[PDB]
Amino acid sequence: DSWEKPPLPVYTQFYFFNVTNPEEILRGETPRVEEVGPYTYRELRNVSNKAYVFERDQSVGDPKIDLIRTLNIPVLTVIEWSQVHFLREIIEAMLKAYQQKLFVTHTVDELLWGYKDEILSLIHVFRPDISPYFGLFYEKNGTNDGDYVFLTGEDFTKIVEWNGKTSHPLITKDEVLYVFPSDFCRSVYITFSDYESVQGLPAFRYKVPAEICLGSGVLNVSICKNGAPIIMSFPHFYQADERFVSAIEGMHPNQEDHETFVDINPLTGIILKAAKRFQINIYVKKLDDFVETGDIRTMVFPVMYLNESVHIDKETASRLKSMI
Amino acid sequence: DSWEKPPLPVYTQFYFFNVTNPEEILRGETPRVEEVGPYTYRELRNSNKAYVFERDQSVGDPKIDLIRTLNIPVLTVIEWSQVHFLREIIEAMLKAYQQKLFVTHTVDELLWGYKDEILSLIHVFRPDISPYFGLFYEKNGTNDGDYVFLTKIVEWNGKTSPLITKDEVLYVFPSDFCRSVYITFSDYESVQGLPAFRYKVPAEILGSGVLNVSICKNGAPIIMSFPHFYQADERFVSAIEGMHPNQEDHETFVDINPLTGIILKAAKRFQINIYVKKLDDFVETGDIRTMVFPVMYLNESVHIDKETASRLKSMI
Ligand SMILES: *[C@@H]1O[C@H](CO)[C@@H](O[C@@H]2O[C@H](CO)[C@@H](O[C@@H]3O[C@H](CO[C@H]4O[C@H](CO[C@H]5O[C@H](CO)[C@@H](O)[C@H](O)[C@@H]5O[C@@H]5O[C@H](COP(=O)(O)O)[C@@H](O)[C@H](O)[C@@H]5O)[C@@H](O)[C@H](O)[C@@H]4O)[C@@H](O)[C@H](O[C@H]4O[C@H](CO)[C@@H](O)[C@H](O)[C@@H]4O)[C@@H]3O)[C@H](O)[C@H]2NC(C)=O)[C@H](O)[C@H]1NC(C)=O
Ligand SMILES: *[C@@H]1O[C@H](CO)[C@@H](O[C@@H]2O[C@H](CO)[C@@H](O[C@@H]3O[C@H](CO[C@H]4O[C@H](CO)[C@@H](O)[C@H](O)[C@@H]4O)[C@@H](O)[C@H](O[C@H]4O[C@H](CO)[C@@H](O)[C@H](O)[C@@H]4O)[C@@H]3O)[C@H](O)[C@H]2NC(C)=O)[C@H](O)[C@H]1NC(C)=O
Ligand SMILES: *[C@@H]1O[C@H](CO)[C@@H](O[C@@H]2O[C@H](CO)[C@@H](O[C@@H]3O[C@H](CO[C@H]4O[C@H](CO)[C@@H](O)[C@H](O)[C@@H]4O)[C@@H](O)[C@H](O[C@H]4O[C@H](CO)[C@@H](O)[C@H](O)[C@@H]4O)[C@@H]3O)[C@H](O)[C@H]2NC(C)=O)[C@H](O)[C@H]1NC(C)=O
Ligand SMILES: *[C@@H]1O[C@H](CO)[C@@H](O[C@@H]2O[C@H](CO)[C@@H](O[C@@H]3O[C@H](CO[C@H]4O[C@H](CO)[C@@H](O)[C@H](O)[C@@H]4O)[C@@H](O)[C@H](O[C@H]4O[C@H](CO)[C@@H](O)[C@H](O)[C@@H]4O)[C@@H]3O)[C@H](O)[C@H]2NC(C)=O)[C@H](O)[C@H]1NC(C)=O
Ligand SMILES: CCCCCCCC/C=C\CCCCCCCC(=O)OC[C@H](COP(=O)(O)OCC[N+](C)(C)C)OC(=O)CCCCCCC/C=C\CCCCCCCC
Ligand SMILES: CCCCCCCC/C=C\CCCCCCCC(=O)OC[C@H](COP(=O)(O)OCC[N+](C)(C)C)OC(=O)CCCCCCC/C=C\CCCCCCCC
Ligand SMILES: *[C@@H]1O[C@H](CO)[C@@H](O[C@@H]2O[C@H](CO)[C@@H](O[C@@H]3O[C@H](CO)[C@@H](O)[C@H](O[C@H]4O[C@H](CO)[C@@H](O)[C@H](O)[C@@H]4O)[C@@H]3O)[C@H](O)[C@H]2NC(C)=O)[C@H](O)[C@H]1NC(C)=O
Ligand SMILES: *[C@@H]1O[C@H](CO)[C@@H](O[C@@H]2O[C@H](CO)[C@@H](O[C@@H]3O[C@H](CO)[C@@H](O)[C@H](O[C@H]4O[C@H](CO)[C@@H](O)[C@H](O)[C@@H]4O)[C@@H]3O)[C@H](O)[C@H]2NC(C)=O)[C@H](O)[C@H]1NC(C)=O
Ligand SMILES: *[C@@H]1O[C@H](CO)[C@@H](O[C@@H]2O[C@H](CO)[C@@H](O)[C@H](O)[C@H]2NC(C)=O)[C@H](O)[C@H]1NC(C)=O
Ligand SMILES: *[C@@H]1O[C@H](CO)[C@@H](O[C@@H]2O[C@H](CO)[C@@H](O)[C@H](O)[C@H]2NC(C)=O)[C@H](O)[C@H]1NC(C)=O
Ligand SMILES: CC(C)CCC[C@@H](C)[C@H]1CC[C@H]2[C@@H]3CC=C4C[C@@H](O)CC[C@]4(C)[C@H]3CC[C@]12C
Ligand SMILES: CC(C)CCC[C@@H](C)[C@H]1CC[C@H]2[C@@H]3CC=C4C[C@@H](O)CC[C@]4(C)[C@H]3CC[C@]12C
Repeated sequence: DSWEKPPLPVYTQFYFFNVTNPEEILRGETPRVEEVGPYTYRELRNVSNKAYVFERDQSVGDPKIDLIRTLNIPVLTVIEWSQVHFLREIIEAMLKAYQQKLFVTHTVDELLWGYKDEILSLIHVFRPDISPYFGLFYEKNGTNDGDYVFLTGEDFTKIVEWNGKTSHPLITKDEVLYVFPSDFCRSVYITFSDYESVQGLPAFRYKVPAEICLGSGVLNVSICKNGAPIIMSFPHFYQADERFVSAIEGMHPNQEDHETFVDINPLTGIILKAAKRFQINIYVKKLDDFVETGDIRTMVFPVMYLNESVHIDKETASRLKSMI
Repeated sequence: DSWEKPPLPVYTQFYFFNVTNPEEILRGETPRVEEVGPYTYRELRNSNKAYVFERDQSVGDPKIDLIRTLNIPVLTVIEWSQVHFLREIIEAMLKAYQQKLFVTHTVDELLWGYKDEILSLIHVFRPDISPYFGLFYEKNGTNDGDYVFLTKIVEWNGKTSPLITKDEVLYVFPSDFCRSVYITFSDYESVQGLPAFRYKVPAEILGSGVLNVSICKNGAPIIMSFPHFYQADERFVSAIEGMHPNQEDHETFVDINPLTGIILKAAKRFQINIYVKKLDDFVETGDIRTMVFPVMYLNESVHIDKETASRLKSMI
């Protein structure tokens, strides 16, 4: 019966890359992908937990019907496990007993929130700690998720958002912002881009700088993701080596749609407007046994990208300025 | 009100290596250890194990007796820092809260659990990470137990009431199913009158005779060995003063009745070690030598009694 509406409306939109030529990929050709999206989810805040409410009117189609053909992330994870000698004996045996495919078709809702994987369910009979369920956002609905932004510079360390924060120092263009995810695995630092105004209020625009085998502009986030072969990128390999783009037909990056930014009011430390824009990729290579990978090229294969956005409205901006 | 006595009495005895020269180790000298034990625990069952302490069959009280050995939680988190898992947080709190590489705790604290300062801190950020550490933490009362295969099954956590030949090999799984070990026929034995086959871990299984198990242990730097580096490279022994291996006390064996497949008598004898090396980013380590440092070894033993043996022979 709980879950309230946040002070500023936050929305996460998912965009999936549908694999149009799977048999052609296995025979060594360049992948051809087709971007399907958005699948708009409105955030809700009740500690502080968030819930995702689907908005069909603001989405491309129904995620409970719409199918996406992409890579089988569970088998590549359990293969990676096999290699580092974690459950090799079992994993090998069931991958031999139950032939799995590299390319798999599922509903958007199945990829996003969860599906029961054949091989994982088998592993679970032995290891009850290993979930049979897989999803890019599995069990993330209703949990105390939320990034952490910190201020730096010289000595100065101001916290702007600890899971979530709204309504002192001289914040300057010289200060850097350190951002951690819910899980604190790795950090990303965003530096001052320029001075902006947001619904009249002054703001400093922060952007991920150019300063951040394999190739530039991608982040191997494998340790944070239970050994799953996951690479991080900006949507469409924006700000990443040209090689990454040319590798996958369907990628067309541009700054206006694929950049990450966050406009913060200095005085208050309030985020007035922002866009969390990142892409999940899978590092795919040709492999000796179990799959069925064929003569696949070694590449950073895109699965899906998202946009987590917020924008202060005309009213709440003039109500915030009224509280001064 | 539950927990019954197993059909054959099983006992786990713990033996700890007490570090006599910690400051000397940090300055680069050879470690000097002193073996403290046994701490005898009688196993209880009702598929789930339960360890009951036997003071009368032990060296001292584990709730009083202290052991000075390595801070496994700091060594683990340092290893996480390196593989770039929570580098930023781990580094920051190791800087804010100066930790020692050598730490003193009660036997019961090392065995069943203690709250670690750094893990408690990490738990504030990562609720999925336990603040509690113990070599056997949360293992009391759980459905633990090995699996022994021939393709007939002798075990499956535990088994009693299979025609084995000297040619057959036995495959063993540890329940966590991480890795396997195979035991081959050593010789012919008699156990309480019953014929048996003595099965031993062969010579066929960093340096030889040690097993790296970091993946099975949440990235914690853990090496497995036989007690006192028995059947392992001499270099391993010479590295640590205090190690004196011998077959009679440190070998692992298992006497199986050829007809029924029943284990009549056996010794599960293994040692937990930590791979410790000197690191420049962690002042904690000093100028420590790169070595496979022993923490503790155990003996999980079973032996059929005069009565149950003559009751088993009666069923023939
Ligand atoms: C028991 O078993 C365990 C577990 O099974 C064994 O664990 C091993 O523990 C070590 C701990 O030090 C760990 O190594 C560390 O991790 C990285 C791997 O280093 C090795 O591999 C390097 C090859 O990768 C590089 O290759 C190209 C250059 O030739 C190029 O593509 C890259 O530079 C690439 O480096 C990468 O860097 C990224 C970080 O960037 P992003 O995430 O994209 O932002 C890493 O994520 C990625 O993993 C990769 O390494 C090779 O060059 C190197 O020489 C090693 O052979 C290194 O980053 C670490 O580097 C550090 O090495 C020194 C010593 O540790 C440090 O003092 C120094 O500061 C430096 O930073 C480091 O080597 C193993 O990965 C880990 N293995 C597993 C399976 O987890 C353990 O060894 C066993 N113990 C015993 C007792 O035997
Ligand atoms: C992402 O890319 C993937 C891969 O191309 C797309 O997935 C395909 O999506 C279509 C629907 O758009 C799926 O097609 C459906 O197949 C069903 C199963 O086939 C049966 O029927 C044939 C005979 O016709 C038998 O030979 C076969 O064995 C099965 O018994 C059909 O039931 C569906 O039929 C209906 O089609 C349309 C609606 O799509 C109706 O108008 C018709 O009247 C008819 O009732 C349908 O053809 C197909 O299965 C998917 N492929 C895979 C690999 O699963 C994604 O849709 C695409 N997503 C986006 C949004 O681009
Ligand atoms: C969350 O993040 C995503 C960013 O990835 C946003 O979605 C994008 O939204 C922008 C607008 O907010 C869209 O941009 C506009 O696209 C129009 C059509 O583009 C399609 O068609 C062209 C061919 O005609 C293709 O080349 C292209 O690939 C698209 O498929 C354009 O007509 C628009 O042009 C107008 O604006 C520009 C501004 O730079 C002017 O210069 C022009 O003159 C013109 O007036 C514009 O480019 C974008 O297409 C959306 N992408 C996706 C994938 O959905 C979300 O909106 C963002 N934020 C929120 C809150 O939702
Ligand atoms: C679980 O596993 C451990 C093995 O680590 C067992 O504990 C050992 O038990 C054996 C006996 O079962 C002990 O061996 C005996 O030790 C006596 C004293 O040894 C100490 O002192 C000598 C010097 O006097 C040192 O060299 C040595 O390192 C010890 O510190 C000896 O007097 C015994 O000798 C007798 O038996 C041998 C058998 O080979 C005969 O040849 C001799 O003639 C003589 O009669 C014997 O060696 C051993 O010390 C114990 N070790 C520890 C660390 O406790 C558990 O018993 C085992 N099983 C069960 C079910 O618990
Ligand atoms: C060799 C070592 C092996 C170790 C094995 C140990 C046991 C493993 C058990 C199960 C896993 C099996 C399947 C493998 C899963 C692979 C990981 C995965 O799935 O990778 C996909 C996504 C990608 O991440 P991303 O791009 O979204 O994030 C970006 C975040 N950055 C910044 C860190 C990059 O990972 C996600 O999203 C995560 C989705 C799952 C989240 C679960 C936790 C939910 C939150 C709180 C706890 C409560 C849950 C329990 C139930 C409570 C109610 C009863
Ligand atoms: C880079 C990747 C990082 C991933 C991080 C993921 C989250 C990690 C979370 C917490 C761990 C933090 C502390 C680090 C612990 C290091 C591991 C450890 O501690 O290493 C010590 C001992 C050594 O093992 P060993 O020599 O004895 O075995 C020999 C077995 N071989 C044959 C496989 C070699 O490890 C043991 O013993 C294990 C002791 C703990 C056992 C807990 C499970 C108990 C059983 C069943 C589940 C029920 C528990 C929950 C409560 C239920 C009631 C409410
Ligand atoms: C992204 O980061 C991940 C994790 O940080 C990183 O993972 C590395 O993957 C390889 C997978 O093969 C691991 O290397 C193996 O380690 C085991 C255990 O020690 C060995 O048995 C393996 O040996 C075989 O395979 C080798 C393949 O090169 C052969 O050379 C060898 O002869 C054997 O046949 C192998 O050495 C490696 O340990 C992990 N690292 C970690 C930290 O887990 C991955 O490389 C990064 N991905 C990208 C896209 O850069
Ligand atoms: C393993 O090695 C460690 C490290 O050497 C060793 O720990 C030490 O144990 C002694 C006790 O044996 C501890 O000393 C005690 O310290 C407290 C606190 O100050 C005092 O109250 C005690 O005083 C009594 O000391 C004698 C008895 O020990 C009495 O005769 C006397 O009258 C005093 O009342 C006592 O000094 C010491 O704290 C630890 N060291 C560390 C680092 O904690 C451990 O006991 C060894 N274990 C075995 C079984 O070998
Ligand atoms: C995420 O969790 C929220 C909260 O549980 C879900 O939203 C509610 O779901 C119930 C299901 O009975 C329905 O009444 C409504 O659809 C939602 N209620 C409100 C008040 O919004 C949400 O659907 C979950 N998201 C996903 C993807 O499963
Ligand atoms: C392991 O668990 C068992 C079972 O809970 C413990 O043994 C019992 O503990 C209760 C505690 O109130 C006492 O009645 C007795 O000491 C035990 N009862 C029986 C019937 O044996 C055991 O102590 C635990 N071991 C450790 C090391 O904590
Ligand atoms: C892995 C790399 C390439 C991605 C970089 C992380 C970027 C996209 C993150 C780090 C911190 C993030 C911000 C942190 C806080 C919030 C408040 C929330 O209510 C909406 C999203 C918003 C406004 C985020 C927008 C995007 C942001 C700036
Ligand atoms: C890590 C390596 C070096 C250790 C090798 C594993 C050895 C020690 C294992 C494999 C199978 C095991 C046996 C399997 C079954 C039982 C029955 C149980 O009621 C007591 C322990 C006992 C009798 C085990 C003793 C030790 C044993 C022989």
